[PDB]
Amino acid sequence: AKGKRTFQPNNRRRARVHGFRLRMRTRAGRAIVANRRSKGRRALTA
Amino acid sequence: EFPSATAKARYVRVSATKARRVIDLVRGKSVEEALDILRWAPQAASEPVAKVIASAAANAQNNEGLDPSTLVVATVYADEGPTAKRIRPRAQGRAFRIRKRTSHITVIVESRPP
Amino acid sequence: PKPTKGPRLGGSSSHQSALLANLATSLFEHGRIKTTEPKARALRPYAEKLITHAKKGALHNRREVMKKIRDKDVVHTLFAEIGPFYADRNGGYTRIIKVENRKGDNAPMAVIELVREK
Amino acid sequence: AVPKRRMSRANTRSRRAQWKAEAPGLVTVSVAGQQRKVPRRLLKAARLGLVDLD
RNA sequence: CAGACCACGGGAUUGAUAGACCAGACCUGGAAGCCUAGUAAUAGGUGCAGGGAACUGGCACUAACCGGCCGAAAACUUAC
RNA sequence: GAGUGAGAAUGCAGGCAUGAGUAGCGAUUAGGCAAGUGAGAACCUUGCCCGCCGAAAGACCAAGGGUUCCUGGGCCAGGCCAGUCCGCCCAGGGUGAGUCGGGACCUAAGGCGAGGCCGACAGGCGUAGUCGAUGGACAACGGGUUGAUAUUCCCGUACC
RNA sequence: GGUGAAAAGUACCCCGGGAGGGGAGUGAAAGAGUACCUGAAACCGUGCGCUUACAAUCCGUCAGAGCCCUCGACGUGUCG
Ligand SMILES: [Mg+2]
Ligand SMILES: [Mg+2]
Ligand SMILES: [Mg+2]
Ligand SMILES: [Mg+2]
Ligand SMILES: [Mg+2]
Ligand SMILES: [Mg+2]
Ligand SMILES: [Mg+2]
Ligand SMILES: [Mg+2]
Ligand SMILES: [Mg+2]
Ligand SMILES: [Mg+2]
Ligand SMILES: [Mg+2]
Ligand SMILES: [Mg+2]
Ligand SMILES: [Mg+2]
Ligand SMILES: [Mg+2]
Ligand SMILES: [Mg+2]
Ligand SMILES: [Mg+2]
Ligand SMILES: [Mg+2]
Ligand SMILES: [Mg+2]
Ligand SMILES: [Mg+2]
Ligand SMILES: [Mg+2]
Ligand SMILES: [Mg+2]
Ligand SMILES: [Mg+2]
Ligand SMILES: [Mg+2]
Ligand SMILES: [Mg+2]
Ligand SMILES: [Mg+2]
Ligand SMILES: [Mg+2]
Ligand SMILES: [Mg+2]
Ligand SMILES: [Mg+2]
Ligand SMILES: [Mg+2]
Ligand SMILES: [Mg+2]
Ligand SMILES: [Mg+2]
Ligand SMILES: [Mg+2]
Ligand SMILES: [Mg+2]
Ligand SMILES: [Mg+2]
Ligand SMILES: [Mg+2]
Ligand SMILES: [Mg+2]
Ligand SMILES: [Mg+2]
Ligand SMILES: [Mg+2]
Ligand SMILES: [Mg+2]
Ligand SMILES: [Mg+2]
Ligand SMILES: [Mg+2]
Ligand SMILES: [Mg+2]
Ligand SMILES: [Mg+2]
Ligand SMILES: [Mg+2]
Ligand SMILES: [Mg+2]
Ligand SMILES: [Mg+2]
Repeated sequence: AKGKRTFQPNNRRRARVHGFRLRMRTRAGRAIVANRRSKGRRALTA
Repeated sequence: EFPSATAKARYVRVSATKARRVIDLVRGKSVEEALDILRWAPQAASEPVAKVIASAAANAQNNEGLDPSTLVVATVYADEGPTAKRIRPRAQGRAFRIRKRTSHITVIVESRPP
Repeated sequence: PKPTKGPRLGGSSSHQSALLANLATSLFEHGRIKTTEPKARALRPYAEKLITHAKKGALHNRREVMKKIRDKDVVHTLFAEIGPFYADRNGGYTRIIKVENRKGDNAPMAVIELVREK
Repeated sequence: AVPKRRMSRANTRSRRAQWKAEAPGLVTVSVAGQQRKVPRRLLKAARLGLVDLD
């Protein structure tokens, strides 16, 4: 009777895996942020 | 020809084919007979159509100024109206469509001789 | 009296029994109730046999009706008013009259009352 | 099973025809000195004032 | 006791069609209250008791109504 | 001079039929009556019954949600029916801490990591450090109050 | 995406709980009513005309009785 779906929300973990600071510390993340800014997203990152 | 009065009810939240099923009961009858038939008929679509008939009678009361008792429901019909579309979710991720249908009931009554 | 022939009235056998008991309690309390037509047709004989118990005055009959009804104010009013009221009527204490259909499910409605002529 | 062919207008209208209603048979009663029409089923209940003649 | 609905069959006050009521057949098995015996659980009496649906017969007490809708005819020819 | 001609590409979009007024209307609890409200009530309000849960189908939280909470109003859409009702729509209101749960205290796994070493470059690891609770340290209890908060407000008595 | 030139966006009255309409007004127009230029087809009705319930129909085509409408003529109903 297992019915556990894949998405389990957690605000802190979502921040520490997808957040602004983690996107910035690396190089591909800064690329992603610049790309999203150029596209026009109102939300660059989690 | 005979003097006539009209009444229209649009965007009534009743399927056209479910309005016609009680419209077919009262076509070509005296207004009072039609109102009685609708008042004792056990289908909900009677509530709109009855009102429409009564409305038409009042017009002949108040705009043609003609005799209440000579009125006959000469023409009555139900046109389709706009349909809203909704979704009912079904088994295994299917999503089926639902139509919320409407109607326009039109009545013309005439003041025929006795 | 004779059982229900088809499926029992309240959805099961035990619900029909309690349903009848509540309907009879309300009928004896108010003297007139409005319910659905099949419920009224089932309540007529069941209520009339309780009235027959109340017509004949013994502790044994009072015990039978308390067995079936479970409301002591209604038992008192049975044996104090309704039993004596029908001392000269031989059966047929009730009256079912059909009334206008319901609106939500278009259920055929009816009214049961107690006869007040003799 | 599933319909093999789309069904024709004659055959559609043939059994859409059976989905009709019948008008109740009315009789006359006198309440408050004025005449009204009610089903013969509700005749008594109108005669002792338990149906609401609007 | 006819039946998915419909149909079918019976009755509808000039009436026993169904319910109630009274009685019977039947089923269970000896009600409650009282009295009594025994410390008691319990047993005996009152007493084939009490309860009770379908079956039968009585009985208009209750409903079958101060009711609506349908529904009846060209003629012609020859023989007679 | 051509974005120049459609009936087929299990073609693309939109609108609409057929099935069809058909299946279904989402558990294993079950509702009834009297009264009220209202244009309208099986479903709303009140009473009296009946029933179901009761190591829960009760009480309180974390995570997650985000105003759904309270009051007044509403009834077009939503509610698998109707709705006067609603977790729905609208407006206003509502969350009060020295002691509760965190930070200003401490660290674990781990993360990042001054200088650093390694690596053609991009980078990889990492020292000192500095973060990081799911743990350690650290002082408040009973009663009352609002339509909506309560070891928070108030009352009584405390502690750091 | 498109009311109209301009909101002049339907005062007031009537039926309806409202929604919707009917008069009255605005307008060149309301076959422009804030569901709004034009408003095709699919699809859905209503009214009338002819036909259809002994009949095996790729649903047409060719021949064709009867009925209905219309245009001429003579006339006054029958040809063309
Ligand atoms: Mg599994
Ligand atoms: Mg009605
Ligand atoms: Mg799913
Ligand atoms: Mg689908
Ligand atoms: Mg049985
Ligand atoms: Mg069965
Ligand atoms: Mg059922
Ligand atoms: Mg049981
Ligand atoms: Mg018969
Ligand atoms: Mg007997
Ligand atoms: Mg005994
Ligand atoms: Mg008998
Ligand atoms: Mg006739
Ligand atoms: Mg003939
Ligand atoms: Mg092209
Ligand atoms: Mg095409
Ligand atoms: Mg195609
Ligand atoms: Mg498509
Ligand atoms: Mg369809
Ligand atoms: Mg089918
Ligand atoms: Mg079926
Ligand atoms: Mg079904
Ligand atoms: Mg449900
Ligand atoms: Mg009520
Ligand atoms: Mg229990
Ligand atoms: Mg327990
Ligand atoms: Mg709980
Ligand atoms: Mg609320
Ligand atoms: Mg609504
Ligand atoms: Mg709804
Ligand atoms: Mg409210
Ligand atoms: Mg609310
Ligand atoms: Mg302090
Ligand atoms: Mg470390
Ligand atoms: Mg460095
Ligand atoms: Mg490192
Ligand atoms: Mg820290
Ligand atoms: Mg902790
Ligand atoms: Mg609270
Ligand atoms: Mg407190
Ligand atoms: Mg003008
Ligand atoms: Mg124009
Ligand atoms: Mg449009
Ligand atoms: Mg247009
Ligand atoms: Mg033929
Ligand atoms: Mg052949």
